[PDB]
Amino acid sequence: PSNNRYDVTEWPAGNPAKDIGEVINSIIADIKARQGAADVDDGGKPGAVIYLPPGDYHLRTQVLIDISFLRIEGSGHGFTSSSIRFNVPEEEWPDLHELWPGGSRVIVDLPADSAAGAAFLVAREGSPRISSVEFSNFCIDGLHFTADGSGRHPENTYANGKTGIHVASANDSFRVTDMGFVYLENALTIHKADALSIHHNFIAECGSCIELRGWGQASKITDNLVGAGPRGHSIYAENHGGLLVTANNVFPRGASSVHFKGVTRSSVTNNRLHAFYPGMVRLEENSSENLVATNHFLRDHEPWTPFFGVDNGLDDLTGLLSISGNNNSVIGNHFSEVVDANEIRPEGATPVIIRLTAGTGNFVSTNHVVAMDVDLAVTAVLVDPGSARNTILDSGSDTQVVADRAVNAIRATPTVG
Amino acid sequence: SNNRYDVTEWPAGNPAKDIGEVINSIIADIKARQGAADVDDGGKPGAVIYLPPGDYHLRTQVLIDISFLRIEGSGHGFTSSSIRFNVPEEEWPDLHELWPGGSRVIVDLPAGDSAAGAAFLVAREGSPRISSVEFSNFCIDGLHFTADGSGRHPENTYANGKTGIHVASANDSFRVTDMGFVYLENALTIHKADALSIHHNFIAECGSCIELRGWGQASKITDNLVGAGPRGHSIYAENHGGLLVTANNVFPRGASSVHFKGVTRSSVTNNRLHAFYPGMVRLEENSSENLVATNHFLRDHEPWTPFFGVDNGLDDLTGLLSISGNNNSVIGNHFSEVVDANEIRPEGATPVIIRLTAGTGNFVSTNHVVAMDVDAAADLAVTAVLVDPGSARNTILDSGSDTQVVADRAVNAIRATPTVGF
Amino acid sequence: SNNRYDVTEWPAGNPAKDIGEVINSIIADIKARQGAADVDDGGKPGAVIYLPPGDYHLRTQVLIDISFLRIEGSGHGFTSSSIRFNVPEEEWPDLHELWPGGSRVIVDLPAGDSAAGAAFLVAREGSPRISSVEFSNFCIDGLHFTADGSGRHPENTYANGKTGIHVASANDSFRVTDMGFVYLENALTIHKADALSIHHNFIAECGSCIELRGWGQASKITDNLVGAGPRGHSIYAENHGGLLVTANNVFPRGASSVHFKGVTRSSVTNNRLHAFYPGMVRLEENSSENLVATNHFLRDHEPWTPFFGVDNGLDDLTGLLSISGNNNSVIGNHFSEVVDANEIRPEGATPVIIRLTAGTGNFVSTNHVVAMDVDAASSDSCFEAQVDALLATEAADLAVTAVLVDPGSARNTILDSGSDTQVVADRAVNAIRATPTV
Ligand SMILES: OC[C@H]1O[C@@](CO)(OC[C@@]2(O[C@H]3O[C@H](CO)[C@@H](O)[C@H](O)[C@H]3O)O[C@H](CO)[C@@H](O)[C@@H]2O)[C@@H](O)[C@@H]1O
Ligand SMILES: OC[C@H]1O[C@@](CO)(OC[C@@]2(O[C@H]3O[C@H](CO)[C@@H](O)[C@H](O)[C@H]3O)O[C@H](CO)[C@@H](O)[C@@H]2O)[C@@H](O)[C@@H]1O
Repeated sequence: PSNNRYDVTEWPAGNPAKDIGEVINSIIADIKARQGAADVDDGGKPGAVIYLPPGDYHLRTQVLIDISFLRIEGSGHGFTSSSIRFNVPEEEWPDLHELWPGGSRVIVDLPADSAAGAAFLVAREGSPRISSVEFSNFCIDGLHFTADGSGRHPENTYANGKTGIHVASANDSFRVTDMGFVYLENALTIHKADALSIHHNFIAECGSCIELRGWGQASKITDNLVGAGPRGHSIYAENHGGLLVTANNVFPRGASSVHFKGVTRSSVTNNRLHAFYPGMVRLEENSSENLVATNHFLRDHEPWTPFFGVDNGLDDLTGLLSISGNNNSVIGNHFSEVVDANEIRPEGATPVIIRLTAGTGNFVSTNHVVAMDVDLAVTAVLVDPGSARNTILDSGSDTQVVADRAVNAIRATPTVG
Repeated sequence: SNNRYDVTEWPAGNPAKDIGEVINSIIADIKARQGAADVDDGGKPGAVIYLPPGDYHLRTQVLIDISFLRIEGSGHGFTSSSIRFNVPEEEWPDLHELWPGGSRVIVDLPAGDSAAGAAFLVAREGSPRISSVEFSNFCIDGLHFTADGSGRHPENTYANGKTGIHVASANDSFRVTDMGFVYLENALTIHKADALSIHHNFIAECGSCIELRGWGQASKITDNLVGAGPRGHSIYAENHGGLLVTANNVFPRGASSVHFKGVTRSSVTNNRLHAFYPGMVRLEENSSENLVATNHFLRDHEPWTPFFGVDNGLDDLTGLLSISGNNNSVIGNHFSEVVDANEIRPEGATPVIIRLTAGTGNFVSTNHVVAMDVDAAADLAVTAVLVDPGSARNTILDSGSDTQVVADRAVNAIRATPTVGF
Repeated sequence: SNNRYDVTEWPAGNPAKDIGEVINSIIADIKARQGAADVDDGGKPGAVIYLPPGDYHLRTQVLIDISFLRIEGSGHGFTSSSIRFNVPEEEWPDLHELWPGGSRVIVDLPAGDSAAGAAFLVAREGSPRISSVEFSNFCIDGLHFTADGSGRHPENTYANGKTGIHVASANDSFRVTDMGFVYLENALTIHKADALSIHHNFIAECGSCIELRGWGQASKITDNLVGAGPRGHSIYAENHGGLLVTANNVFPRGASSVHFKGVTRSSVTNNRLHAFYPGMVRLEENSSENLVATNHFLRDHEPWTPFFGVDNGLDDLTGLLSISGNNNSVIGNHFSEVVDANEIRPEGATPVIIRLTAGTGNFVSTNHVVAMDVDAASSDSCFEAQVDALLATEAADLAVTAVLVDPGSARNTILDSGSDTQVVADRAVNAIRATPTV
């Protein structure tokens, strides 16, 4: 209509229960037909808002977003643990108060070019960059995980070829806020982001949660609750500059909590990070001039039977924080390492907390390491020979810092005696 | 029908007189329509209930026992009823307004059995955990405080037996966002919470503001404006693991700013904390392996006459930060201690900033203490860190001079902040 | 009636042509209906005014003088008008779009006091303080910048005398959330603010972005994306106590990222700050007992041709962080100083990172300074130039002064924030520990 406000349950001839994808695409075509002129009375393409009331909507056609200033909004993030439910014996399901996620719920009924499996694809090349698209307070549900030859129960594989939101083109000032994502192989994949905000979402039981790909700048990932799968990323970024990752509560069971490849001049600060495996925070492939500060790291063991034996393939020598790059700053972090001598790998090894594998000029200061066998000896800081000219202060006793003293500046944490 | 309701458009009841009845009636309708749990891969998606801006009396407790219910308004609606109730009554007619507003739920319940005085009770037993209930951008107002047997003027007691939102049952993925709470004995009490987010609320002039009880995991309390009363909690958690408390601006006048009982592996980081009393951040009953980092602490004196002599009963030896527990990390905090030296209790005591009362392996590093003597500004001698004999094997670095760090050097690792000069 | 209004469903006027008249008409309706302050424990609950997505010209200033008014939209609607106005004009017809969108308020007011040029003016005297006004998820667009005799092209001056939101009176519990501001000389100016939250906004290509004026207490500026102009402020506060500034991503090209005058007992913590000039964080005029912690600072050279020679007037001896006041705490920050040695001013100077110009008892600990001699050249293409320079870590070392303590400042403590040669300070009167070196 003329005021650019649409409701998927009030779309003529549309059935969002059967195919909300088709309904939303039809609405987008309606907006474009009405907003053809870019420069009439200092305006002309203001965009629109599409509302999803709470409900169960099947999406059978991918939505293509190629207009700036489109807002898609609902009235509920709608999360429930499909992982827990699919591991309750089927005979006990009738007594459960509910089974499925809810809220403003988009069920992704697409086949498994991973962009083709995305419920929402945002794509538009040329100039200017597509700008200020907003996704807010709805639920995207991939419904089931499926057999992938890995031997585990189908619903525990984290594999289905489905993506919640995939942004393929260079973008500016995008927002993803208050969402729920559940049971998607990839929740949110955003290429070439500038000044993006991913804020206050619930992104859990997805193979990978947040991936920022290609390159980007001046973006932020804040105040999210995030839990991924053992082959996937919780928070991943590549070739980003000026990224701020803060105030997230990241829980298991991603391969990692935060994974950077070629990320520079960024900050991973004040997050609560919980993993069941090593390699929680990975700065790789010349990830340089980053601040990693005041994070709470907990690494312990998977308590839940269905995922006992499942891990990310990495041993305890990896480090909880691993750095390959120059001139980083690792300051004021807390590391709690809770492992059984029996489950340490390789057998007889001493776990590593912070590992510098390559690069120069890294400043590691004022980090507290707490290790328990449920104390347990750990290496607080391991500087490999291929990393040098680092500065390591008050981040472990002399024994806990493994490093060439001739080419690294080391001040051991004073000991009790 | 499309699961969206407006409390002013529901044909049963009157939200001005009893919005409780209206919302309960709406919830009954949702349940009547959403009876089947597995139809076409769904069946119980929940609903949204909208409160337009307005004054709504609640006389019946709302019982929320369904997942995916959102209750939303269009205004947090805060104004200081504390200030207004202390303005002389003859001046009230000249004030532009008296009461809070926005999408306002007036809690007209009798006092509690704490949960019986709750405007919103979230309770459901069995399985699975009730999940993804959302409260957004409305106002809950307990209207008046009343006599508590002692003592001061009724409107300054912080007592009425009323709760804004009480969550009794184990819950997952709940959200409380953009709310206003005012004049409630308890604003928000959530038991047995997993992956909860309490985000960007205004929770003030309530006896206690945020209480996380029983136990919980992986939750967060972020970006809130919080002010409590002198016998209550600003932020309280018990038996939580993996709690993140960050970016809050906590102002007076709670008994404390953050109080943990048996909280482990959690983070109280990057908050601004202002109190009028000692005992601002309390880690108690084996609160262990927590990070307390880069907070700004200010302790000064109550300036406002109606509360001038009212306090939390704790003396200046208590500490602004008190820790009873193991293996915590206290890093990069600023402490401003602003007191009248003549009013320090006990008489002749040197005030304490960080106190370790019990536990081992606490790491305290790179904290700045600034202390001043001001009448209710000269530099004031303080004990930056006090380690009691019952706490040992701690590491204290660059958090005070040798005189400022009171601790047994034989069983703790102490590095005094370097002195000026050569 | 139910206190909910939609600007496109109002009987009088035309929000396309003058939304200000429409909104003022709505406010008069609210007041007419809400005249009594104490009827059944209520009576003035306020209202909500909704702006669907659309282009709305504002020709009459909106005056908000009631508590509990919410003005909300359905899109922050930002696009870079700066990029567009530096694309050759003959190419504009071929661009997918030109203007900002979302729920868009176009400020068509003449230049102001500056309050007269505000699209929204919040003002009320008497008691109590106006309270709990909310602005949410709409766009305020000042359309054009104009010539001001500064040499620059008119659209690059950052001058138009327009303000998005101006709050003139003492206020309590205000919120500004999810907004988009673009092409305004001043985005958001709030006087005398108590318990204010400015949260999750996009405030960019404005001369100044956030200014907290007069005085204030217990406020917070959190989770914003902010970019100002070379004569203006990104985040500014004066005579505030207990301000929390955190989780902001501040990018160029403000004169500064954070500027305090007489601000005390406040926290500037966990922000990402990127500037093209010195003087990124300024604590001035007895700014005391503040925590400046775990921020990521980047200072480098403007790479975009339209602004390549434009700057904030300050030289490299200024400092990235400058402090005039007592008893502050500077802990755990990262500083990247990424400049061309030939472009340092004055010629042959050693750049200063942290400068203590006056005051006593400042505690500076555990700060990492990384300094590189790089030549970022420039390019006509904005986002290309911007991303390439952020990712370019290929360089030789650059000598810097990590901490400079002027003679006017003393009794400070400087720990692990630089080697001895990097800390220029009187050792007799300050406590200095050099970062260990090899
Ligand atoms: O490990 C987190 C990972 O597992 C999922 C289910 O696949 O959540 C499980 C869950 O329970 C674990 O945590 C609680 C600790 O409170 C413990 O009692 C239980 O034994 C664990 O399995 O994890 C969260 C808390 O992190 C709980 O709410 C949930 O029941 C999945 O959602 C998540 O990605
Ligand atoms: O002290 C906080 C506590 O008191 C209440 C009223 O019960 O608010 C009072 C208030 O005023 C104090 O701070 C102002 C501004 O610095 C000062 O001028 C006044 O003398 C003080 O009493 O506190 C907030 C700021 O913390 C002000 O907005 C407010 O007027 C209550 O709301 C709060 O929980």
